[PDB]
Amino acid sequence: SCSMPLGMQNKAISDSQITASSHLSNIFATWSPSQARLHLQGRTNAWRPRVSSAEEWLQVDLQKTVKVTGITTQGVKSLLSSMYVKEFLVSSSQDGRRWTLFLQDGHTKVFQGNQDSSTPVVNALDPPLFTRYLRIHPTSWAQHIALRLEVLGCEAA
Repeated sequence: SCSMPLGMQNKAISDSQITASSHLSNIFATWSPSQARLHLQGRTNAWRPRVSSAEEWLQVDLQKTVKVTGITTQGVKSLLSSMYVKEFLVSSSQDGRRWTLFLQDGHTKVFQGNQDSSTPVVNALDPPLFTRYLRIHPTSWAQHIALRLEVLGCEAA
């Protein structure tokens, strides 16, 4: 049903394929883009931008055209409790330079994301994307932006 994980949880998507607008890093911690993997545990187990604004994004380069049918999101809990993205936008690209915002009924689609730190939330993409690159744009969050992600889809051919 073209809904299988594309490699965030299982590392078929390598660390170098995951980038972001910024990430939170200092002399203690590193919430790197490549930590944005569904169900990841261990230290600093999510992507966090350096500051939480509505201009941040997490990018995945799938390295080939894929039929992308869904996106799964999760937050994270740290010492300062629960952080999660409540709402987000999606954009996509074939070349990584020109980006197309995902729409519903001709208007920007706001996806409803998480309401806690650990439960995964699956969002279908209808119409599906035939694309190489994806960006997640947080627009509402609890405490701070933090994300663990899976991308769902299949090889079109």
